[PDB]
Amino acid sequence: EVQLLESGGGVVQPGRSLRLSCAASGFTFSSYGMHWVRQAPGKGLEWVAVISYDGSNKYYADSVKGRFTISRDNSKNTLYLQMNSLRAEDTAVYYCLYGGNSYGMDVWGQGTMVTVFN
Amino acid sequence: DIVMTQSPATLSLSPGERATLSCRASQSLSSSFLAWYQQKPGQAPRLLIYGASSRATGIPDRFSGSGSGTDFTLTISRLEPEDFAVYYCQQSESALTFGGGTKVEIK
Amino acid sequence: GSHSMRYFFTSVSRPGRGEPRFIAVGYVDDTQFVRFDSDAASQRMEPRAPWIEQEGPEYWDGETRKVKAHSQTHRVDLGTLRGYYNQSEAGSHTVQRMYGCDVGSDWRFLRGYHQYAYDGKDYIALKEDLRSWTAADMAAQTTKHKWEAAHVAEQLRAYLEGTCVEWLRRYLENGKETLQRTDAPKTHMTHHTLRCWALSFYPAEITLTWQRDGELVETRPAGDGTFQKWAAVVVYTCHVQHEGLPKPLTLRW
Amino acid sequence: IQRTPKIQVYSRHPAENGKSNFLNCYVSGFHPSDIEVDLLKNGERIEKVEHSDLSFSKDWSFYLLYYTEFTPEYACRVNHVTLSQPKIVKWDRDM
Amino acid sequence: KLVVVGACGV
Ligand SMILES: *CCC(=O)N1CCN(c2nc(OC[C@@H]3CCCN3C)nc3c(F)c(-c4nc(N)cc(C)c4C(F)(F)F)c(Cl)cc23)[C@@H](C)C1
Repeated sequence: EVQLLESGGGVVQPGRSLRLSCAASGFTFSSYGMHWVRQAPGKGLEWVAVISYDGSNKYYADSVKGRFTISRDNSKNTLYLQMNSLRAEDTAVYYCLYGGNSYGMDVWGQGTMVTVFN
Repeated sequence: DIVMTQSPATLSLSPGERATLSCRASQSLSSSFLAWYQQKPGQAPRLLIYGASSRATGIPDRFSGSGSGTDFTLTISRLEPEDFAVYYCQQSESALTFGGGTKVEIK
Repeated sequence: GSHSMRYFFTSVSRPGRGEPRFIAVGYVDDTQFVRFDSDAASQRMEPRAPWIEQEGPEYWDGETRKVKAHSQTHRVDLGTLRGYYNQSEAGSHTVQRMYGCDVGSDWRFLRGYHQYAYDGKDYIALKEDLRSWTAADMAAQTTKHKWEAAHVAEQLRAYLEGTCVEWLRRYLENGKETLQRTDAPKTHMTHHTLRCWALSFYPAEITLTWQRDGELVETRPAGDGTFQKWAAVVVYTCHVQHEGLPKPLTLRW
Repeated sequence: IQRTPKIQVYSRHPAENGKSNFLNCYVSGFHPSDIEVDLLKNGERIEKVEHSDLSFSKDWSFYLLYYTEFTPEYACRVNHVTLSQPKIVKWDRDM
Repeated sequence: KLVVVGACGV
């Protein structure tokens, strides 16, 4: 059974870093590139980050550029997102996605909430 | 940068009525990289169409996708009570870009 | 023997007939294995070898993404180069780009190429050190300065050293039956002027010579993965030297 | 920068009467990329021409291979900017 | 495989 499970979400004050970890089970994690996609409460889906299958090529959105770092570790089958200098704009539900292909295989994580306030 | 604009913002159709949604890309797109997702209010998005014309596994026959180049359309032939959700269009040719999302609601 | 992977990209500006046409080709040794044509219906990277079809659909997805990025870059490049040269918008102009890598018999990195040409003349060439550029005309100075500001030489060097070599090794291992093959040139003589023919050999590298007491045509593809060539002299032995020949062959009438 | 293409007409296998074979016209070393290459039998063009896809050599000049099914006059007609008049090269068994 | 970064030209 294919499955993506994300942990590390919670309430965070502004200006502080948070780490999200997505573990994949049931499919060959080492062959495919993975995305981090966030959705603000009541707002449309927004793409945050993408990483290749080596981890050599990583790209981030214009809004989150310079503060987000995506990473992957194929030994433990994990995909990490490190968010730095979190602001009030960064509150959203985050999903780890194995999608954006042409053969029609997509897996969506449960999605963890990241809320920013004091 | 690729920009996808979705129309209409909202749809108000009674059950059983035709539904047509449009997604326009800023630049010419390979037809194999467009997808159409359906998100319920309380769940994660679910892939309906991949490749702009091919339905995924376990998708009802009423969903269909068409178009090429810049403009694409998603058609629901007969709306069902479970078909009322928010529909997004996604491109994967360069990075990823979801549309604004068209929410269909009963009149 | 040394094996090389190359990629050739051609972008031709069409004045009013539509967007500029873009063609990409990938070669391993003398065998093509991919192809992208802008006017093809699929608009995807297409396999042109039996072995490369083994790759999964994610490989084709990545290849299509990269080749469409190249197409967009060349489409912008035609306009920016016409602006650099102050050329009229009426004429059609061609832009070519070739890059790739070589591996020796030990399958380690040996050489790397990156070259950009405008209207059939050299424009910007990565040097053999793989850390500097070679620029000829005045617009090439601006292109070199922009590229150096972008730090693209380091990225290209890293690609050519690691990824090109690793994937060339993978392709050769997958295509051991075809790519790692030498065919002895079938040689025979025709008298009319003597014409010495070498037919159905691989790779395209051959040397035909004519000696008296000790014309030519460029090697043409036969179409089935082998090549032909002949050398004629008007009146004496024809000597044929090939990689697949343990010793060169000599033919006399 | 204009370059006159070089044309070679040949069979894939040594031509023999009443045998299936492939007639190929190879055009090499021309600029610009556009060119018209038609294989014609008895002066009539063959509609089933399939050509190899575009490439080029180190000196930035292109080449193409136009090949068809046939059974051993055939010739190859090439039209280009440098050529004032279309150039026909007649296929022959010897060379 | 084709190059990802560095394809940017002129
Ligand atoms: C200099 C070379 C060049 O022309 N480019 C442009 C295309 N490209 C690229 N660029 C981005 O950046 C996204 C930009 C920046 C923030 C705003 N946004 C519009 N992202 C790229 C990608 F995400 C990918 C990519 N895409 C998908 N769907 C999956 C995967 C695995 C990738 C990737 F391989 F990169 F990891 C690609 Cl292929 C290219 C992207 C570069 C080629 C640079």
